[PDB]
Amino acid sequence: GVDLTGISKKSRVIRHHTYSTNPYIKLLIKLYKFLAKRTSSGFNKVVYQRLIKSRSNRAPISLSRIAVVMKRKAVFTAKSKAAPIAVVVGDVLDDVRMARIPAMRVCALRFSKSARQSIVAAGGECLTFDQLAMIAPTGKNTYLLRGRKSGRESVRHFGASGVPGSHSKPYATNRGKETKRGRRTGRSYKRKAFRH
Amino acid sequence: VKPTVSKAIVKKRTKRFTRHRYELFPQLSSSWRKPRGEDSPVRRRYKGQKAMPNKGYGSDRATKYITPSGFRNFPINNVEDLYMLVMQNRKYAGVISHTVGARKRKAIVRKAMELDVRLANGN
Amino acid sequence: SKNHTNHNQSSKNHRNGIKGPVPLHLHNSKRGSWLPALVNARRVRKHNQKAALKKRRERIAAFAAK
Amino acid sequence: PTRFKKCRHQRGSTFCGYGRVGKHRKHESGRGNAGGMHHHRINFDKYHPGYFGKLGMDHYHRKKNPMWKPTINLNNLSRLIAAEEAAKAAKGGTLPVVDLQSSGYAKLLGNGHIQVPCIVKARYVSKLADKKIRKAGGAVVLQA
Amino acid sequence: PKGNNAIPHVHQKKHWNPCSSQKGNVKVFLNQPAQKHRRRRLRLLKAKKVFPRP
Amino acid sequence: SHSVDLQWVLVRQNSRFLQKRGGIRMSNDPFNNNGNWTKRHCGFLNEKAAVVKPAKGGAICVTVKDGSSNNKPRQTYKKTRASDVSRAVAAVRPDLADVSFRRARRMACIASRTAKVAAA
Amino acid sequence: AAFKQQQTESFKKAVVARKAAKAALKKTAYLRARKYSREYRGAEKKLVTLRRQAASHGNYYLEAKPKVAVVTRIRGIAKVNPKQRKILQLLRLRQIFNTVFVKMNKPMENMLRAVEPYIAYGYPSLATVRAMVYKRGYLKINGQRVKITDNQMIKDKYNNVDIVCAEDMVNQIYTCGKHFRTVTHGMWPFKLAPPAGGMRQKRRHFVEGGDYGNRDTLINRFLARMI
RNA sequence: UAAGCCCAAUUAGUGAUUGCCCAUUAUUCCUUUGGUAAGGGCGAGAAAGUGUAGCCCUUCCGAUGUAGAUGUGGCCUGGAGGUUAGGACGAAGCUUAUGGCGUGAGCCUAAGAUGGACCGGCCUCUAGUGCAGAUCUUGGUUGGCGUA
RNA sequence: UGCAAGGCCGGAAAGAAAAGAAUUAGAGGCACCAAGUGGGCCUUCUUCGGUAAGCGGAGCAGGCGAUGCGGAAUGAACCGC
RNA sequence: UGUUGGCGAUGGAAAUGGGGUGCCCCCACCCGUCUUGAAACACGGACCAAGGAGUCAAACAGACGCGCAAGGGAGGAGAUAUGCCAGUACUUCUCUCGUACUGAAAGGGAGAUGCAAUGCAUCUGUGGUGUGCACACGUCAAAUCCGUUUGAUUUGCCCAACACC
Ligand SMILES: [K+]
Ligand SMILES: [K+]
Ligand SMILES: [Mg+2]
Ligand SMILES: [Mg+2]
Ligand SMILES: [Mg+2]
Ligand SMILES: [Mg+2]
Ligand SMILES: [Mg+2]
Ligand SMILES: [Mg+2]
Ligand SMILES: [Mg+2]
Ligand SMILES: [Mg+2]
Ligand SMILES: [Mg+2]
Ligand SMILES: [Mg+2]
Ligand SMILES: [Mg+2]
Ligand SMILES: [Mg+2]
Ligand SMILES: [Mg+2]
Ligand SMILES: [Mg+2]
Ligand code: NA
Ligand code: NA
Ligand code: NA
Ligand code: NA
Ligand code: NA
Ligand code: NA
Ligand code: NA
Repeated sequence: GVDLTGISKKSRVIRHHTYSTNPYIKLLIKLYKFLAKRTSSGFNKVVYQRLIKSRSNRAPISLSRIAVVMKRKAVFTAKSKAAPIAVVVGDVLDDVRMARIPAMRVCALRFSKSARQSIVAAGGECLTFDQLAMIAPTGKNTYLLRGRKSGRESVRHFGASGVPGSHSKPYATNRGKETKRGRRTGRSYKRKAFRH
Repeated sequence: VKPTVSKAIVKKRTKRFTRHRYELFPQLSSSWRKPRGEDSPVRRRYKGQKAMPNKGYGSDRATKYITPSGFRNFPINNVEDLYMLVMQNRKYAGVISHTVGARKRKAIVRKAMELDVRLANGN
Repeated sequence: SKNHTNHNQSSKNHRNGIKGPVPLHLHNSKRGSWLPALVNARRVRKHNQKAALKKRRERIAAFAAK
Repeated sequence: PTRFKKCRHQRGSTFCGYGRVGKHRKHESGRGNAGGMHHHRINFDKYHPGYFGKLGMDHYHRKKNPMWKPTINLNNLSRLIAAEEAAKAAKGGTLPVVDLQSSGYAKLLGNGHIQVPCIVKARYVSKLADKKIRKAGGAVVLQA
Repeated sequence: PKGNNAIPHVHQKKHWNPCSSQKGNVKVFLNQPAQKHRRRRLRLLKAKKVFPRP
Repeated sequence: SHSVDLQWVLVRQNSRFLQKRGGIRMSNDPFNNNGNWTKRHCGFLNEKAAVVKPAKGGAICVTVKDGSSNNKPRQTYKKTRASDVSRAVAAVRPDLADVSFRRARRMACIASRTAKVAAA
Repeated sequence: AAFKQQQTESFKKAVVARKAAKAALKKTAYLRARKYSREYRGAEKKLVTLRRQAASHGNYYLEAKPKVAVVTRIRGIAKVNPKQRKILQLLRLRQIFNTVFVKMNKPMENMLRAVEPYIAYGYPSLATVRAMVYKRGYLKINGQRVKITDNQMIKDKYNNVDIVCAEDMVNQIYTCGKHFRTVTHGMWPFKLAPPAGGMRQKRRHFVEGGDYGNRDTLINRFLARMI
């Protein structure tokens, strides 16, 4: 007997294989597992790790955010070097709040019809990951991007709404029903909006 | 045809795992059921009781599924089934299904003799 | 029908350990402190933000020009 | 599908995931939302603050059609213009015309930066929206 | 142990379900395609009868 | 447009050529030289293929899929010592040389044994 | 065939370099072993002369305090207090008849004093250290337990010009060198057999006629029946 | 003249070291199974691979458990969409000192000196889908007993 | 141009010596969803009530419950594991 | 990794594994249950066959699969292939959830930078700071088949995210 108390609490929960039913996703995973195994770059390892994730953990990104971060990188870059390739493991959606964008090369798993049209009209190219594996087999001169996760309604619902310092929404279908007692000082009390 | 040689087969255990106390009741079958009684002696692992199946009783993977003749069994139903066995001669033997009739059994046995494919229940 | 004991409680508390405190540089809010100093601190922070914006603009212009 | 349920995994285990000590019994806490003030008070008070009480005036015969009033923003105004007219648009000359009440909107709000000058016909407008569109180069015309 | 769920208002506390003691109060739509076919056939017949009037 | 990798992903689990009896997976494919259910030997979906078959008398016939007339099912396969057979196969598919060599030897031995039992 | 030719040329170039590295490591190990043997003999002789010089004049000689201890666990894993459990876990004695080397300073002596009914310990000798490294020495390579079989593994594991052979490890452990912690942390805990011939009483101190506690340099005979 | 009590030894004042008996413990060897796993490859043999009859080879560590949770190219039953097959030269059902395979749930062959018309495997879909006990329900039987 | 507060700029750095001068089968942090349980009992030390008790009430830790195996001839909890 | 004998010459053989029954030595309290505690002088328990217990609907939530995305999607109904076909193919208008919240209510309603103090001017743009993947530029170790790897760190921009404003 060996004393190994609390040794199962060190185990980590990882995924290691995909639950997706998409044959094209399986083909992409087949390519990038090989690349991550046989290549020394960290770009391939990160991309392979993100292809295995679930749909909820691959949030969509926006064309306006792509344009803004690319410009902020470009202001401090030599005038003779070429702009990088924006890479997102996810979907690229359009923005009606930004009308004119530069010419960029973007690679993604999926494009909206409007996003594709906007990019090509501005003068760029929409690439696929098998094309990227042939342009940049190691990922040199790329910009790896992620989409936004907070601001989702589920995240804003997480928590208990009636403890001090808590600003999460309750689960309720009638908006005018849960006000009053515990939410106004005129009633018994009001839960405190701040706590150290 | 002769089979490919392998290591000796060991067979950790030969006796079967039978249910607790099935010898006293005619209606109980002998197939294994896991005992879940709170006071069960078999479940509590007393010294003189019968054993329960584990993963430790598993058999060596080099010789798993190999029959005493040295082959492995592949079920066949007609003459055309032998043509996909004709190439893995020394690995697999064919087992004619129970419901194939005498008329077809004659043809299957003749063809297997011509092709040099071993039959586990031939003739 | 009413009994009280502290027998298993230490073991239960240490199963997932006693977690240590948060470092003092995190959650370092200033709400509820002395208002006269709080107001002056706010003014200084505003000036600092303006200065940071100006410094970045100067850096950009220098890089572009040379 | 019945073949994916937990009861198929539990054939042979007597208690079905409810225990030998505290069994599975009919209604061990009451029926429905009973006890929200006595023995379910912690649940109610910590997850649903504000369930009990009264607040405000009444309105005996509410009709929503007279209260209809949807809104749209300046940086969103480009959804209501076609692509060709948007390309043809330019401040100082001939501008496209947008009819909010025909597109399904009533009030124009002023969040953001306007991406194209135009003439907007709206039932309502806000101070900032009016000022911003006038500065951009368009105009807003009240309709009914 | 009711955690953080909504407060339910499902409204099903009258004898709507038909059982050995209750007639029920339900309405199903299993005759929807048959009735649609019947309506169309009637309209075609009526147009044929009143021809040439619209 | 639709590649062999995609097709293999599509048919790996159910096909009319996959025989799963007992716990063993074999292949009914007439263009398989082995019987194994793998992408290398699945000759009905590969772009190029070659299979060794027994012919009348003691002849050995090699059937070759060149890869140019695919999408024309009536022109997909045109017919044609063990070293000679292996050299014939290696023109189309180098990774099918050893199995074709062994298959030619086995076909010759089967023919000889059949002639023996015919004389007897 | 260009790729195959390049591969075989590179392999033919690599084999000879491996042979040369083996040849060099052998000579380095030989030289270090010879010098260590000379140092041990010189130290012993110097102590002998000093003791004789004091004894002739009628004074006394005080010896340098021991610097290294060897600790083994003699009780199993059952009914242990939380504090002593944690001390044994920190000392890496989680099974019965596990053995380690520790520094005999104040922070470690005050730890050994608190788990006394569970351990036996003492001061090892060169023969004991050598036997425990050569017979039952294993390393931590990629988190695995690997037996020591040549000097190349030692060199690769430690990556330090002061530790390239097994005699380096023995010297560091025996003399409490500057790399004592590195050498002992890079090893798996020693797993020994029960003592042939038996124990005395695991429930009493060695002074009372039992087994646990500090037994000075008499631990060597105890370990010689376990290694 | 202990086979009792209190001390003390290990073959006895002869000279280095351990009298001997018994564990689901320790050390070591073989096999299985799982990893927060670690490396290598791509005359019979090799599939770029979570899970199989595991793609192939090497290596290290753990393995009990009531209430409870989860996983399984894990087993079984009635029906539906497909695919591949069997049967008057004998289907389903039934019998067993009929063996073989699987840790197991179970699967498969043999014999019937049984039967006389239907039915198997694989991939999906579906449900009134697995029994030893509820003073369980219905039908049959039984010791007491050739007794009172 | 002293003290307080927030920043920018530049420098040093046995990155923690020597004096018994740590050690680690030593990856830190953050969330979401849900079960069973809510009759306990024994022992070592510490104890309050009670004449006492295989009695009632507590503090610290270890056990049984949920667990066999090797010993005390036998024993839930003792000794070893 | 070879060497020397026995049995085995095609049988009603020999051998090796299974299976069946008896015997010897050793081991071994009766199941299910509730209970702190059951082998219990604690309840249920003569035998066999067939039957026999987490299911259907509806509201909400979290995780996972799929389609589209600042939009998504009906439903009811119609039209004609259509007169085998309760299916499949097609559809204007509308409706609903979302893109904006807040107040008891009358009501109001969210960009940045610079200059000034319902102000004015520009519009390729993270409101700022701290900690922060990958990529780019330098530097230093270890190992090396000498081609490169495995590590560390400096600076630029920092994506997601968290803390303070
Ligand atoms: K068996
Ligand atoms: K209680
Ligand atoms: Mg938002
Ligand atoms: Mg029981
Ligand atoms: Mg009032
Ligand atoms: Mg509760
Ligand atoms: Mg709870
Ligand atoms: Mg009635
Ligand atoms: Mg003893
Ligand atoms: Mg277990
Ligand atoms: Mg259980
Ligand atoms: Mg049915
Ligand atoms: Mg029998
Ligand atoms: Mg049922
Ligand atoms: Mg209990
Ligand atoms: Mg909202
Ligand atoms: Na029990
Ligand atoms: Na309960
Ligand atoms: Na039954
Ligand atoms: Na409970
Ligand atoms: Na209870
Ligand atoms: Na019960
Ligand atoms: Na019992």
